[PDB]
Amino acid sequence: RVSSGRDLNCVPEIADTLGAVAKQGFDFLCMPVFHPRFKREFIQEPAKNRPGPQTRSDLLLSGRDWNTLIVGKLSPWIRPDSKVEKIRRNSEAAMLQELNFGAYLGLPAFLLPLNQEDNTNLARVLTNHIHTGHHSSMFWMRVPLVAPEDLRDDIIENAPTTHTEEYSGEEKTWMWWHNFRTLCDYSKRIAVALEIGADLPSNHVIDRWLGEPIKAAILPTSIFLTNKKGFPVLSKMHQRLIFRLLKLEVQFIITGTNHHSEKEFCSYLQYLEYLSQNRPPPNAYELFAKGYEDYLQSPLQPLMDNLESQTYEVFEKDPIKYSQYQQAIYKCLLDRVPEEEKDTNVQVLMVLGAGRGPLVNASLRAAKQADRRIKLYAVEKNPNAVVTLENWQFEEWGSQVTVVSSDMREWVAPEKADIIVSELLGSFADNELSPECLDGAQHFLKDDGVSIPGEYTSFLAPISSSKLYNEVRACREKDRDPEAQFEMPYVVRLHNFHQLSAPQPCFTFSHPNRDPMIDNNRYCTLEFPVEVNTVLHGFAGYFETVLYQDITLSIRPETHSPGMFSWFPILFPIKQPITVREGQTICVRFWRCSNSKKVWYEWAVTAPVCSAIHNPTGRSYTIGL
Amino acid sequence: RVSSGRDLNCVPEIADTLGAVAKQGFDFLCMPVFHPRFKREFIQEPAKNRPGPQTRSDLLLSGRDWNTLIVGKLSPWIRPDSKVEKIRRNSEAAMLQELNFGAYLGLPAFLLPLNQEDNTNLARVLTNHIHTGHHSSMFWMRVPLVAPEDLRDDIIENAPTTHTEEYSGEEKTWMWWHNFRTLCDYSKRIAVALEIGADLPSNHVIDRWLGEPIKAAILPTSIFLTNKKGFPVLSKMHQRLIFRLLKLEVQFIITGTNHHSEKEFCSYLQYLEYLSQNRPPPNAYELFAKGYEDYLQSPLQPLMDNLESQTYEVFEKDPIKYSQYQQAIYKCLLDRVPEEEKDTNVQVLMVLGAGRGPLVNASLRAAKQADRRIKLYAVEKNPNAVVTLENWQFEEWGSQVTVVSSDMREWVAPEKADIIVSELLGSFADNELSPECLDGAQHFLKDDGVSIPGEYTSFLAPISSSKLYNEVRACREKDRDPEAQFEMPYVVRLHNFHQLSAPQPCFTFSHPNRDPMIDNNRYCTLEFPVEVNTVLHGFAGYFETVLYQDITLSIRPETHSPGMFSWFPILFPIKQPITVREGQTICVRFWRCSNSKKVWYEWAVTAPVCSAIHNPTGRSYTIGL
Amino acid sequence: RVSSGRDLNCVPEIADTLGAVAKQGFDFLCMPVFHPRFKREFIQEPAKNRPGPQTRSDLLLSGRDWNTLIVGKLSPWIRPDSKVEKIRRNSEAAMLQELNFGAYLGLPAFLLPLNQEDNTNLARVLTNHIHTGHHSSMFWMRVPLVAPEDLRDDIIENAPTTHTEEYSGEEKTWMWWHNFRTLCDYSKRIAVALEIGADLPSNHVIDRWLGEPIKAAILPTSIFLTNKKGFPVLSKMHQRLIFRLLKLEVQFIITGTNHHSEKEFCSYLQYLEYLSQNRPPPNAYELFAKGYEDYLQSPLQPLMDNLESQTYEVFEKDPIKYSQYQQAIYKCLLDRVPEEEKDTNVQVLMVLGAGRGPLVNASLRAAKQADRRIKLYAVEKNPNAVVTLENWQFEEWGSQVTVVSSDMREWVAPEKADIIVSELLGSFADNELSPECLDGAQHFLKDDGVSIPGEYTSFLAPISSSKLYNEVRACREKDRDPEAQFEMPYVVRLHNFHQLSAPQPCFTFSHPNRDPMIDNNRYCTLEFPVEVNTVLHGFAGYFETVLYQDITLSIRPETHSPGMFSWFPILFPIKQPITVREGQTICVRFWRCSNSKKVWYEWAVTAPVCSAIHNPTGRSYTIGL
Amino acid sequence: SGRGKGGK
Amino acid sequence: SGRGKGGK
Amino acid sequence: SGRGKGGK
Ligand SMILES: Nc1ncnc2c1ncn2[C@@H]1O/C(=C/[C@@H](N)CC[C@H](N)C(=O)O)[C@@H](O)[C@H]1O
Ligand SMILES: Nc1ncnc2c1ncn2[C@@H]1O/C(=C/[C@@H](N)CC[C@H](N)C(=O)O)[C@@H](O)[C@H]1O
Ligand SMILES: Nc1ncnc2c1ncn2[C@@H]1O/C(=C/[C@@H](N)CC[C@H](N)C(=O)O)[C@@H](O)[C@H]1O
Repeated sequence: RVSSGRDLNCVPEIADTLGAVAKQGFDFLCMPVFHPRFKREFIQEPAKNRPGPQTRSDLLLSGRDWNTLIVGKLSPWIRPDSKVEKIRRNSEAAMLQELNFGAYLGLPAFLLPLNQEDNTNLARVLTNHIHTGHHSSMFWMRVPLVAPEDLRDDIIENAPTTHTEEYSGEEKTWMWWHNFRTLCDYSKRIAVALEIGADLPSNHVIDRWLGEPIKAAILPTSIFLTNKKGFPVLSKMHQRLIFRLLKLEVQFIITGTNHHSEKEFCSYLQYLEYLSQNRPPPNAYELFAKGYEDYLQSPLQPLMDNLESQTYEVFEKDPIKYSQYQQAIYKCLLDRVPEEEKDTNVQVLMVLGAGRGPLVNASLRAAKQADRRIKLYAVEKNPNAVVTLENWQFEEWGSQVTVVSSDMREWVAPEKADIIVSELLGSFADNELSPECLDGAQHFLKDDGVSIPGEYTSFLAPISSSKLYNEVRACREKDRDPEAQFEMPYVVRLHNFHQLSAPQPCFTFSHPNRDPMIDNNRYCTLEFPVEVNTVLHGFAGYFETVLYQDITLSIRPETHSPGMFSWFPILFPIKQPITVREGQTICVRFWRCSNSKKVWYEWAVTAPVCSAIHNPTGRSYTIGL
Repeated sequence: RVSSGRDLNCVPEIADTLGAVAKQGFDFLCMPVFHPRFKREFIQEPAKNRPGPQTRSDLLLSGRDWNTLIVGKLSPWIRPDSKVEKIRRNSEAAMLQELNFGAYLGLPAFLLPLNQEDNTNLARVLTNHIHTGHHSSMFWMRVPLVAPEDLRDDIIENAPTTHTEEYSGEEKTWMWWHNFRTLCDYSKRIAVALEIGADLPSNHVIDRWLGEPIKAAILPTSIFLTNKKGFPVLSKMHQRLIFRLLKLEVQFIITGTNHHSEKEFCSYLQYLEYLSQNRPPPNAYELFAKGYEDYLQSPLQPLMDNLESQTYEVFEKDPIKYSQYQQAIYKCLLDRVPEEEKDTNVQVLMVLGAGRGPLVNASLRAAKQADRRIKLYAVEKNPNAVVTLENWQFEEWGSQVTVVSSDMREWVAPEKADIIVSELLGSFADNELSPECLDGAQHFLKDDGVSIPGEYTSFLAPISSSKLYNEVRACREKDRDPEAQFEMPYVVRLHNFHQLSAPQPCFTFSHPNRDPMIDNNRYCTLEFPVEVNTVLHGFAGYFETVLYQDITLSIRPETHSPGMFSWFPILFPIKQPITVREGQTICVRFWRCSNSKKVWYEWAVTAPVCSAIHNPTGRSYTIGL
Repeated sequence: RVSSGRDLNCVPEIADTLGAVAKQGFDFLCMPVFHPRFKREFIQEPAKNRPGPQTRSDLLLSGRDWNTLIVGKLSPWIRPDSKVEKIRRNSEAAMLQELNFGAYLGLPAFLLPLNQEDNTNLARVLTNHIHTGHHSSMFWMRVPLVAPEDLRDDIIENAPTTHTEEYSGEEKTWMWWHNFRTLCDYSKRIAVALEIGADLPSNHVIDRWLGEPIKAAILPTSIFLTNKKGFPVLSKMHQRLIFRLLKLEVQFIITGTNHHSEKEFCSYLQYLEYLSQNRPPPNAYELFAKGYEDYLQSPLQPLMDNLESQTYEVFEKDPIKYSQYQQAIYKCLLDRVPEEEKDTNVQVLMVLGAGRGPLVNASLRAAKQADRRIKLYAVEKNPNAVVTLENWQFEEWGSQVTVVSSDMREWVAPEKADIIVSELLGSFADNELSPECLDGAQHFLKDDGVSIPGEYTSFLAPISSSKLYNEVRACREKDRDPEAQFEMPYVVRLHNFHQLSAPQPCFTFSHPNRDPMIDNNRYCTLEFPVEVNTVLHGFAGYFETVLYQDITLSIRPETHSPGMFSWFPILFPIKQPITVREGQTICVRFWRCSNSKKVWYEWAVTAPVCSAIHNPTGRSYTIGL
Repeated sequence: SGRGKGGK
Repeated sequence: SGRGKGGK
Repeated sequence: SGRGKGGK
């Protein structure tokens, strides 16, 4: 279950070391490719002409072993940001030499430190190697949660440690990483190897790393506590951080010497396995969404496009959704037909957008449990789904169900309905065009008629995720605007991210709509208080719907319907990341626009800084009518 | 080993039929999605309002079964190219309906016939469905080797069959396919389902299909002969066609009824398995090149780039190449040192571009078997490979070998050489810049010195391959000229192709070069006689090299060194395909160009029609110096 | 000379008004297209059904008059950012109506106000009209230097005016403009109509508008003072602002009623003409650079490319440059040859990169005025210029001059030089590769030899210019990285810009170079103090050179050689604009990089925020060797 | 899943 | 293999 | 002029 590596700075014999490390149960070894003490000269004679091999041969291991079991480490003397010109020049040449050897060997990853504020020249040399040949290898930036200068023992008489809170100051190492990756222009081959110390910083320092591309977590043996039996364990707070890192599926790296001397070495790794086994089992939703974590998808458009058989099959796998619709229809039937009218009053029910028939079946189950009489119409514009419906109608339903192959906006209904039932909702509620569809169907609902759903509301929340920002960035396609990928929403199971403020309501629609000429166009301004230092990358979108009275469905995290997986959140990205300071307000503007052919969203950030208006006139994204 | 399907036009019960077909050993079923006799009306009342389900439900099979076991078939009444306007309109609507149902079901493939010359409207309707939604499904165009009109029995008194040879006329069905795919603009989702008849046409008709995207071969039961035991078998000529199709890894489709009534049905499929098992086993080269068939690769550039450890490891896996170099060095040493000078004469040998040391080892083995004394220098510009060489020098070679980390063009040699040994050859001989490298090294070779290789010659041959043309076409990348992919060579193990004329020599280089100021720039005109009707898509490139006297290496097909897999052929594509008629001449022009920074090739076809000059000034492709 | 318009909000008769305005001497009329009081309803009955024409006919003026003489004005009741939903909706519909009528009429410009902080919805409606049809028209955003709220009379008893300095607060209207144009994503069709008040704000508020696209300056009649004769005049401070605006070639707009009642109306416009006539006449440089103001150009590359005859002709038009070279050679000759050695000592002078011969002529004039003997070699790699040199040598120079058609890095000189003279300098000193060229020529200069120039230094200064940022932005080309235009320098006569900090030295080179193996690669960190609120868009580059001792050339603004126009500054842009607050430090990093084939620059901003490293590995820009 | 299509 | 790199 | 080429 847990992927773990050993970090060594001393490898006297490569084959013997790998064997010992594999026996201990580790999956990989982080090790120096050149002797860490073997300082090399490239410019001055006589040392520049040092003979013999500069390092160990590639012949010592198989190609498979170099490709899968070895993570390279940059030599500790390589200081590209040195104040000394000579060191800076020798370090640039040595860094390029070591990175080129790593690429020669086909190493899956290479470790580089971020151990001071200024790594400008280290970033420049790294960016230059990245734009030179084979683009497969990963660079893991070794950065601590807490800088060595901020965790030093208070033992220097004339230099006391700072006992005052420095909110932004304690977040310093994040700015080391941020500046480095900004310089290297968000290369996807550049990730974080987060190093954990004996004492954890405040939660705000830890949360600063949310949404960051963490590929590895470094655990020094010195951070481990000892139990009554003498075996290495971790503090409750450390365990809480391990659990968070396990959800990100990071590779753990064990560094330092055995400090539990009379208790063997694999014990550190045995403890990580224990924590991994002793974690909460995933729920129905989590087991369903496994594989979709941060996987960007195009939002379905069931109006403009005809959904495929398997899409309808995925919809139907959600037990919660339909049992909620059944409960809403059941209550509505009881409210509309008194017990005394039980055998004479036949309610006309229209399922508008029937798909393969689950809401038709939900309506019939609802009528049986309410002990009421119903007359059903199943309206569906997709002719492929109409095949399934017509086969169901002949084989099972009978005359009680009339299947209609039509767009609900065009259908000349032969009778008026008591109840119209539909499920035309997207992840942002109105994004599949439920308002336009139900507005066109409204004329065949009786004056006292009920629409299920009765109402829906979309919600937005600002988010931070450099991981998702880079994921959207990589969606640049040929023959379109090079920035179009930032002007369109994505359906995504948000995972490695930070929600920056509580979701706030954006747009509301009510059915039936009794505000003449309707006007489904909308304009909303939202002001989000932010209590953290962060970077804004986009807005998470959710929704809630009132099916009937107290019977609802929600994907809003705080009121999420339990076990309901029909909708993942939506993400509205922004083109350029926005720095937000603690105590600032994020002000976002969202518009719902249309013409007679298409509906689209436009959005902009106006505080703390303005962004461009995204998707003007639906230039990058539209929803077909 | 053999992937086979059953073709049926009668499926009374879908579940029962699939079971019977799977029991027989078939992997898939080609079947109608709508009843083949169920003609539908879309325009005129009352028939346009026909009730009930238009077809069978998607619920009859699992999603996995629809995705993997079912190939859809277009209804036989659908005639988009009919002379009758009403049929043409109903057919367009029915074709779109059936293709949309196939996509709804998630079918892996859908069969459409090419059974007449004019399929313009069928192509238009297909192109339109392709540019509408989900782009995964394959379209298999069912086209016969021999048109039904050309294989009809000679039984019509007033309409005799043509007993005269009509060279182009017998190739008619290829033009049906060619026009169709040209209309659909070479979509990669459009492939051939080649139908085989009782009597095979002339070889030229069969060869016309070389280089075509054949995904399936259709075998009617009526083409099978009967053996003494009463079991279905095939004629020797049919078997010869099955073997060719097996190399293309086509899926076989068994159509028609059981004609071997008292011998069961799976017997047809058992025979295909027999032929598949009883085929020639692949040689050392064929087993090595498995997976690389028609796989386009960038030609290696060992001068501009530093090759990776595994690249050198692949080079070293070729036993033939080095044993040839050893034989060439062995003979040279014997010719240069008489037996009487055996113990006094030490020959100075320089391995120029030593990589990880195989030619150094080949030189030492050669000196031992010749019973001669050698002094070796191993020159290598790649510092990563220099690590391997220096570790070999300390551990094994000793003082006899001097490892030099330098470019051979810059090295100030301390002594002159008797023999310079190098392997700087590409798939087109001089494409890795061996002439420029050995020209710069020439000054340190003694006046009577020998260069191994002594000479090399590139060869070109015109080829037809719509498969490869489409493969190059799909290499369009963002931020470059949209046609650059056609102006660069590819290293490719050519497989599904037709060589149109015998390879002819293009460029020759000799070492040492005794034509002052050298001039490695070249211009060659080649005239290729073509005896077939075809389509020109590019030129296959090969080479031959004289290592020493009669010791050679070759990748030219006719003189290919047996078991040598270090080089696959090179392919120079052309932007626009060129129609070539039997008896015409293909005239190609090739240039080898340079400046002090880069070397490149430029090429053009001038007969039967002119092409643009490809890669002018190295705008799409250059070889770094 | 001065282009001026009349602003009216009352036009009873269009033809009569235009005539009166033209008679007064105005070139255009800013006027309402719909009656400014004619509020229209689009949603509610009965007013939405108001009959008759909604405005005046397009037939009232010729197409030429609408295209050239009329600037449209948005109706004052149109409030797209109103707190009232109904006003917001009617305003969006009215704004779209009025903008569409302006485009229907073919108006050259349309005026829209920025009169409050929030214009989010006004920007959204404008962006939407811009992405709808004909893309020619200009939008002039009417924004005041000082907001009406900040210049109101101190006459409200319970609401006193703020008598405290609010540094950023007084710059508020710039942030109104900045946010608006950020929202509209820097459309080039969106410009500023800057409105000037009776009292000017502090210089920092005025300077905030430097580098902004100001197309018009609005002058209310109420800001004009009265002279002893009773005619309208302006304060000295107002005149100082008019002079600055005249250099930007803004169109002046006269708004308000005649306040100089007994002195006619054209008097306001007569005063602007007076100021325009009574301005400092342009110098030799300013007259030369006329037409090149903010015109981006590719920096010349005289090494990689052969300059054209007219390019050399432009070089030769600079009298200052060559008279400086002559003075430097004159002094050098006197320092090297004592008076007593006058007739025996012949100095060997080599002009390295001779072009068409001006430095050869400068050397001969220098030797005549020094009364010393010279032996000249004129070295030139461009064979076209060699034609001019060889014709000069035969006709005029004679045997005293030896013309050499060669690259100075390859030439086998037959004698060593006393002095090497060259002019291989770019706008950033070393950008034409003078260090690499003179390094290769160094071996033929005598041990005590002199190189003219002896030294050169490049300088950088941070700049603000939204005008130039948009100019670089519009340089996106097909078939290249969509952001490459930001990763390359431009030679540009910087005009509409703000220099944010004093130029600081970047890179220095000295000739002859006595630091073995030279290393022309460089890395510089510069920290620029910024005393203003601004936006960083790039770095201006300049240089200084020591020809010999005190004889220098400079384009650094503070030490600019008078009347020397051979070099305009260089501009290094940044991809994303950077907000800088007063008192912050701009930290920039610049690298000079190379391989044996090319030289390039890489640059990054690290404070107040990090930028990406620009041009890594020379991916967008290189200088050929 | 979750109302989305495409991706990889 | 066969003197090539890249592809897929 | 001023050491530049191209533009418009
Ligand atoms: N204007 C329309 N008229 C009829 N059906 C529509 C219309 N717009 C969308 N639909 C269909 O209604 C649909 C609804 C789906 N979002 C839900 C499907 C289904 N009721 C289920 O919950 O499993 C798709 O089947 C669409 O084809
Ligand atoms: N100008 C050059 N100087 C030195 N080595 C070079 C030069 N150009 C290419 N090479 C090297 O020579 C090489 C040759 C290869 N094509 C063959 C490698 C090796 N001899 C083998 O047969 O396994 C690569 O290792 C290159 O790095
Ligand atoms: N390596 C080189 N060898 C010889 N000429 C060169 C070289 N690099 C540049 N040049 C030439 O020297 C030149 C210099 C110009 N920048 C100045 C031209 C001329 N001296 C004038 O001031 O009017 C161009 O004519 C180039 O062709």
